[PDB]
Amino acid sequence: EMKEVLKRATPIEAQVNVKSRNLEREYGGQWLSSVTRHVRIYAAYIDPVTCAMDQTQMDKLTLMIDPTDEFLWNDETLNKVYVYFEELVDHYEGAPLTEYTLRLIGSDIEHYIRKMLYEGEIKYNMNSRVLNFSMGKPRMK
Amino acid sequence: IGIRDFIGGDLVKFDLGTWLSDVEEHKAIAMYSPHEGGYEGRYLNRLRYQGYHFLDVSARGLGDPETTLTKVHPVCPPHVGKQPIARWWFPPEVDYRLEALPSDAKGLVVWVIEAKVLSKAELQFLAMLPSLRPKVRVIAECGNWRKVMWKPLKEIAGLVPLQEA
Amino acid sequence: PPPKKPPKPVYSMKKGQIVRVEREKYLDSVNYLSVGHPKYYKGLDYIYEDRGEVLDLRFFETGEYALVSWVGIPTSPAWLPTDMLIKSDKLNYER
Amino acid sequence: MNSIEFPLLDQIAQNSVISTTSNDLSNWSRLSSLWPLLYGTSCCFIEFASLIGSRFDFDRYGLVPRASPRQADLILTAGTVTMKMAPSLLRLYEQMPEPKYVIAMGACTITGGMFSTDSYSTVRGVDKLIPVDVYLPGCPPKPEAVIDAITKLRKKISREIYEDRIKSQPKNRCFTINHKFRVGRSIHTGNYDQALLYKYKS
Amino acid sequence: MQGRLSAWLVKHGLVHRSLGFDYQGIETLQIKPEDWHSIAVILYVYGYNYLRSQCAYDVAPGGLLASVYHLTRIEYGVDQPEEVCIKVFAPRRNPRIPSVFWVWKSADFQERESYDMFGISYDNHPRLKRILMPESWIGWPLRKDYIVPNFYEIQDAY
Amino acid sequence: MVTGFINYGQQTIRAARYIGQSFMITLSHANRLPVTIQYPYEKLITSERFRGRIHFEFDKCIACEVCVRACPIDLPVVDWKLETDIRKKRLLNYSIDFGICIFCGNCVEYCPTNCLSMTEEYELSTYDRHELNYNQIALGRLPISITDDYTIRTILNSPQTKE
Amino acid sequence: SWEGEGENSPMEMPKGPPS
Amino acid sequence: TTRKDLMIVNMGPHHPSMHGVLRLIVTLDGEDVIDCEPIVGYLHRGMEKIAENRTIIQYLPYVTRWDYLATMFTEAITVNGPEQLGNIQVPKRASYIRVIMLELSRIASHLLWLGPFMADIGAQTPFFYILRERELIYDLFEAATGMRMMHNYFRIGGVAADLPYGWIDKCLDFCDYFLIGLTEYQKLITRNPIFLERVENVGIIGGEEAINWGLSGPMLRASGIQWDLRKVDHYECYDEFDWEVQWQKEGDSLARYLIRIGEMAESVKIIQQALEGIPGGPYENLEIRRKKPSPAFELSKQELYVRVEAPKGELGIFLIGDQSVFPWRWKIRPPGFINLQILPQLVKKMKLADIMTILGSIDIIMGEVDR
Ligand code: SF4
Ligand code: SF4
Ligand code: SF4
Repeated sequence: EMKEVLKRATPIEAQVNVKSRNLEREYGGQWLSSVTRHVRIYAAYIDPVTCAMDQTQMDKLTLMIDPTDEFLWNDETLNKVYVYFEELVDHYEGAPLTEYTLRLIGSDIEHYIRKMLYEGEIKYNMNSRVLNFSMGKPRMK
Repeated sequence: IGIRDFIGGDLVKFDLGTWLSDVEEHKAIAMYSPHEGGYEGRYLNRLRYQGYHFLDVSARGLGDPETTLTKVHPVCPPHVGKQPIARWWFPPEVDYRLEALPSDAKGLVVWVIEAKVLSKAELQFLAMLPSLRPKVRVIAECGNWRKVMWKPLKEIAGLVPLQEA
Repeated sequence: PPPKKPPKPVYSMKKGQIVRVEREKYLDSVNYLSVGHPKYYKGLDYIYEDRGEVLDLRFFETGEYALVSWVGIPTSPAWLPTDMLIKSDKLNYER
Repeated sequence: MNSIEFPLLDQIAQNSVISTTSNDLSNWSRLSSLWPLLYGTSCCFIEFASLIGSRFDFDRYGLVPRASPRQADLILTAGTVTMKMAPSLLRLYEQMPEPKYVIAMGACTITGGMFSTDSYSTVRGVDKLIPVDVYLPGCPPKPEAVIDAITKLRKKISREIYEDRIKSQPKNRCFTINHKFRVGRSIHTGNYDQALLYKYKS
Repeated sequence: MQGRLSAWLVKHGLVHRSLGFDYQGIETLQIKPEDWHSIAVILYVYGYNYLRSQCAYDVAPGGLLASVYHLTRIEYGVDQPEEVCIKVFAPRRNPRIPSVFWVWKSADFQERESYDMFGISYDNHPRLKRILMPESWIGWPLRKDYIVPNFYEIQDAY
Repeated sequence: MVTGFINYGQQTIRAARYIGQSFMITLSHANRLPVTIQYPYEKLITSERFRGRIHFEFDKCIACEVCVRACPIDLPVVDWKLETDIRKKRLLNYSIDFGICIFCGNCVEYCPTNCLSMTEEYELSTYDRHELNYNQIALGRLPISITDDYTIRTILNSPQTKE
Repeated sequence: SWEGEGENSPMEMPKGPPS
Repeated sequence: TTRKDLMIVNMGPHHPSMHGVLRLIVTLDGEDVIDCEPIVGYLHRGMEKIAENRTIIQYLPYVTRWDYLATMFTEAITVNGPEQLGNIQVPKRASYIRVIMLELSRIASHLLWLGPFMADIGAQTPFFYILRERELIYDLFEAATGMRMMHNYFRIGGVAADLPYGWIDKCLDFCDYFLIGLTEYQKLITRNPIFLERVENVGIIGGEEAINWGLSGPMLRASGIQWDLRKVDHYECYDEFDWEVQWQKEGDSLARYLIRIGEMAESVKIIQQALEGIPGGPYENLEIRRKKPSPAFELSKQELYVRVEAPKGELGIFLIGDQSVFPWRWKIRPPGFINLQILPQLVKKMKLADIMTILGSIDIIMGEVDR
């Protein structure tokens, strides 16, 4: 019973009038990000309302799960993925901001997403643009 | 032959009412289209306008459509030598999509692409599928032609004598 | 002539044995320098998940080694020392 | 059980002349001018080049290759996508304007192909990175098979309605936290072979 | 049998060790890492114009890392050129081998590959960084005891 | 001083001549017939040893699994069980996934019973990846020859040279 | 095992102009 | 002028002039290249690691994926490493077939170099013009081997199968047509004023620098060096045919273009001479040809280095066996990977539009640069 998933991942305080900025000359040329069909981890501040990404804010990690919707997401499932992301970020304390660390974090996050899909937490999103089942076809147990 | 052949094969024709009447009367329809494709969407689009939801089935890898579509079927995922052989069981595709459709949908339309590779009996079953499942319409591309023409699939499969058009 | 007297110098395990790697012994081993990860990285968890399978065994000048490849992982197998591996009982893996 | 589910939606629209024929003509226009990205990575691109050439013509379907993503409708992924290239591939796909279509050509683009077993850097299929409309099997697929895959893509394109547009825009959900990682500048700064003769340091 | 280059080196008093010949009879010599930077210049002085290939390989897992150099001569009027293989062995714990980029420029990329795949650090190489693998990668993939850290996009296409 | 202008004249007429030569060489191709094969209205007849989709004979398979070992990726899946009455290997399932297949030809070459063959069936594109997992029924289907399709013009690459 | 050969060879430049 | 004036542009993996996925970090001072940094490895599939844990009959399909234009050269080096290790002889007919296929692949590789080179210069029609005849080469290969590319035709101790009936006359007719096509190419391109003024004085390389940098093939031969590994190592049957090593004295890109055209002509002469004097007898070695479990080729326990004259230079294999089916070490010496490292030296103090000409002068394909 009880509330469950009571961690309730707290995001950083939302900024206003954030404008899109490219990476500087010394920090540019690198990915400082891990992008993949279901997960985008950016060392940047991305706001969803105006679609503005400030990449000079390297002290923030913005996580976007399922941009091209292949799964149907409730708020509880989003909170579960977000608390797992927070725990993974706190677990990797002291690691560099290189692409390798963020790719590892995205890999564990997608393994968690596949585990949630196979456990029944989330289902494939019909009425999607494509129906290819990148995590596996519907199968019986 | 010419004259009529070289005259407009335009896609503004009023064949669409006849097409919908045929797809409602004859549940299973064999369709013939231009080789370069893209002139089928005018006819499938109105079916999707009536609430029908499409299930795209490739007939090349269909694999005995009776147990592939109307039964739970065993499939082995491809190991590359790193895993032991696993036998997975998949739900019946058309019935899974039927029971998972929203209640407001008119039904399911099975778009069988490249149905020329199927044998005679497979086409017989594909034509007789809507009899077993009432809310299923069958559309199968059985070839290519200069202009879009459709026939009952039972006539092509051999259940009905092929009346001259 | 044989290397010692039998055709093979006799090994600790048999080919196809399901093995599981020590965490601590692998971490202080020389071979971990090939990966170079810090201690808190979570890329090598499946190593300890009792998935490995021995394909071959050989006596190199640095000791006895087994070429292990983990079931379900489509990557190249690795040569690991026999002291840091345990022969296990079951596969303990489902796809 | 990895099940599937249909979300809740409203009734479509229904129209007599204007909207339906406008949608059909838009679909037909996007049929005949599927400009490829000219995205080439590996050996399969050679066969892609064989589809630009004279024996099999790209121009009959339209399909003029455009270098910039902003001018490209279709990305025809030819070649293995390594770990070093996959973020670049996803950017290039994202920078393409909607509506956009993806064809995974080659066995290395569908599931990794020969590198599905022992390669430590090959992405096993771009369906893990980009939504693929048509899968094209074959190591160097014959250019006629590429044209057949493009024909099937046209078959699916002509079936589109206006509702599919709201299936295409991203939902754009975000979540921002501090990371307390170590920030480091780029290793590849562009300094190369400049004042090299003074870099001996005996 | 003593090779031509080995006889020349023992005539000039240069320390080395002859490991034999390959299947084609090309001499194979072993050079200590501390003397390799001095011996490479003398090798060019002998007349080895062409650094045909630079390679690195694993002698044994958990063992020594060997760096291989193939050398030959490009000259007018020579019928059969003289080719030599030379191997320098470094420990796995901290492999350090001097760079021959200041003798033959052809090593410029190749030694970087030897750094990218096996982790052999070359001292006087001015631009020693990963060339084939991503620049932020941790680990040397071609070592016999390397283990891939379970990336999602490397796993099976489900 | 005049010789400089003269040399400028002769090194300008040469460029005009060579530009006209490029124009003539390119425009002489307008009098030549096109080489384009108009797919899909015209199809090129494949060679006698073209490596396409696999055809599998279920009755001739003995589940010896040498086709798996000869494969570069161990792709073919041979699910079999032992028939204890006769102690012979009974085949249950045979599956080749063509999303991973490279059509190298090792299986059809090293099969001892010769039940695996290469057909001319290219153009196996599908909308769904998992539809490329052909089982023993899909592999057993006879390929559709382009010579049997009479709505297209089958193109032969070279003269038959069988005289 | 063995030993590193040509450890100055104990003669090397025996008489004549040294190399 | 050190910073905030120097534009660092990433002419990277997605660029029409970048053959494949080569990346150049180019620093420009008003269309003048101060320097450039080559980033490669966007196609690194780890093929040296896949070379182990694979038998030769399993690794042979993987071989054609480096240098996918000249596939027969990679297949030849892969099948002649272990057959030299095991002392396997090759029959004369198989050797002649190998020579013919290698020369045809050299012709095709030089063609599909000329195409992208002139495209990068600015002419798009020569791409279609080379493809008109590379399709004929593909037709010959598919008639003989069974596929256009990735032939899987070369085998240890011979070839996969004998030439089909009616192949010699078809190849001779192809040679007769291709000589005319090459004359048309030289008429259209070679003296063009725009082509010359784009090519005549770019990328001057000294012979000493070419030797020191490890260059091979048309790169090294275009600096006054007559170094061909077909005549130095006496490969196959190249000592029996009359042919000339194409080399030029000047170092510019025009010398490389002329060298590749002359190499195509000499290759055509080699096919003509080989088909005129084709021998009989077997093609597969009957000694090695022998439901039962089938082992692969067990490599002997010794090191070996084998070289071949690829159209891009010298392609090498360093093979260390382990008395087992899987080789212990399989190092690939790629000609393009070593020819590419001279590019920052050449493009330094040059212009932005000259980078395309320099990179098209070098026969670089990214599938062979990384492995
Ligand atoms: S199918 Fe894959 S391995 Fe084969 S050429 Fe294409 S990209 Fe390379
Ligand atoms: S080699 Fe032939 S007979 Fe043996 S298992 Fe494979 S398909 Fe069956
Ligand atoms: S054709 Fe080659 S890759 Fe395909 S299943 Fe047969 S052996 Fe495997």
